This record gives sequence, C-alpha cells and structure tokens, in this order.
Amino acid sequence: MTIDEIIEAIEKLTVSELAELVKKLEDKFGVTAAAPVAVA
Amino acid sequence: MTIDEIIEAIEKLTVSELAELVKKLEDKFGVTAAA
Amino acid sequence: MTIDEIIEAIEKLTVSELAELVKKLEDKFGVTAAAPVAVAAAPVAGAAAGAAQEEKTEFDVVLKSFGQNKIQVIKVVREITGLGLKEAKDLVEKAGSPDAVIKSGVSKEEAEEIKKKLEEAGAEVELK
Amino acid sequence: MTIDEIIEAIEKLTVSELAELVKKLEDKFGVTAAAPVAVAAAPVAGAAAGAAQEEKTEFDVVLKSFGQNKIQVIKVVREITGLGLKEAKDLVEKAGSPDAVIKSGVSKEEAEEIKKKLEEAGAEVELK
Repeated sequence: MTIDEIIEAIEKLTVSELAELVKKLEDKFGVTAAAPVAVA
Repeated sequence: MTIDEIIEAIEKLTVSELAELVKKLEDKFGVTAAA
Repeated sequence: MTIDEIIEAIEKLTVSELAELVKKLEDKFGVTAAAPVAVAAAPVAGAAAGAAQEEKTEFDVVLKSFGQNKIQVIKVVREITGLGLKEAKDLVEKAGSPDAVIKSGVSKEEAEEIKKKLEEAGAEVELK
Repeated sequence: MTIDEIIEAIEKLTVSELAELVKKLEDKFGVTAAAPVAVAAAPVAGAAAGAAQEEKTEFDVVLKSFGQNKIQVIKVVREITGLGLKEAKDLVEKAGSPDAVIKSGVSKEEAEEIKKKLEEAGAEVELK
C-alpha cells in the first residue's frame, strides 16, 4: 500500500533527516512547543 | 462540538487519570512505547 | 524518497491513510520512537479532515434547536456520542450555534440516520 | 466524564473527529502537552479508518494489473500519490496483490476518478 511505501521511506531516513521532516511539517502547520497563550 | 466537549473532559483529568486514560487506550489497541 | 517527497506524499494522504500510517508506525517503532511523526502528522490529518467537510467527502450533524423536548434531545445525543449529562447538555445547549455539531466526518447516509433520530426526539437538525 | 466514559466517547469518534480533536489539542496546548493524547488516539483513528473501509463508507483503489505500460502506470501512481519513483514502481509491481492499494479512505466518486486515471494508463483496478 502507499502508506507502506512512505513508512519504508521514513524508516530509511537518518534521525536528523526525520528531524527535518518533522521540522518542515511543524513549521507548515504552525505547531508550537507550548500552549501559545496561557491555559493557566 | 462533541470533540470540544471531549477535550474539555480530558483537560480536567489531573495528570494521573490522563496517564490512566492513555495507558488504557494504548492497552486496548496494542501498547507500544517500546516495539 | 526525499524529505520533501515524503512530505508531499504525506500531504496527499487521506485522513484515514494518515491515521493508519501513524498507527503502523507506533506498531512498528513503538509509541515513543513513533511519537515524533504522530504529533507532526496530526495537524496534517486535521487539516484534511477539515478539507473533507469543506468539500463533501464527509458531513456533520448540526443541532439547530432542542425545542420543547430538550431532555430527550440530550438523551439521544449521549446514545450517539458517548458523552455525559454535563457535556451532552453543554453541547445540546449550543443548539442554533455553529459549535452545535453533534457529529462530523461522516458520510451523507449516517448524516440522516443520526439527523432523523435527533428529530425523533423533536429537534432541529441541519446537515453540512 | 469518567475515564472509561471518555474512552467510550473517544471510540465513537470518526477518523476525522479524532484528527480534528488531536490537532485542536496541539494548537491549544502545544505538541509537548498534547503528545500523549496524540499517540493514544492514533490507533483509535487507525481502527476507525479500517472500520470505515470495511463498511463501504470510504473506499480504496486496488491495482489488479499494471497493464501493457507499467511505466505509464507508475507515472500516474506517482501523480496520485506523490510517492517517489522507486516506491511508486515498488507499489505498482504489486498489482494483483491485495496490498497493491494505491489510495484509500476516499469517497466513492473520488475512488472512481482515481480508478479511471489508472485505467487510462492501462491498469486494471478494483474498488472496495
């Protein structure tokens, strides 16, 4: 299946590249470490 | 919406209980963490 | 593939495909090692879920009014979602509002199967 | 709601509801704090994904044969999926296999639309 092709492509990535993957994905969906505003 | 309604519930579970809910969910569908 | 192509591919995934991809990762690598992709893909899945509604690949069931019968409209909602009084009630009390969605990411069949039932408890139910 | 109440409630959500919930949790509480629910919900949504498929709500496009021009079929597959060249070739050469699924979690007309595109490349494809 397609997802398996992707899972196989992810498995082959070095840890730093996976970190690049995550970075690009997170930068794009404006995800942040920590609640943007106080959930106090 | 219902998910909001579900988020509000999870949002007030004390750190434990959430840890609980988590493990319960992970056990039901194949608890990984390490695999 | 290249990082970029894994991203493009991922971004072309169905919400269901995404869910299964991450699940498979947690199965394969363990939840800890796979969590990175889990959290990074979620916004991608959510975006898509939101695109499906936006189009018509999926529909939601929005409460437009509980009417004379509110205790039942609620009774039903809980049978449908698994919520609780307070929750189910807080939601039901949003009738007429956009938030008042009682279900989403559903085909236009259940849309009616649930809508009807919600009307069966005397309630205003609009689909989207 | 009790933890079980919540787990029950969660196991009734659709793949998209789970998608949108986790996303919302990430945007509001950050990925750090949201990560636990993210990796706990994934398998739930993966199960939902399957359920959907297995219930003709959401369909898939399986390659029965890559036809007379395997290359043309790989080109299309790559267009549909964003999959790299070797992974696209890998997947296409599975034509006939049950897991030669090109896409899934998609609507019916969309499943047809994809099917048609693969057929135009000379492939034999089935929907499920």
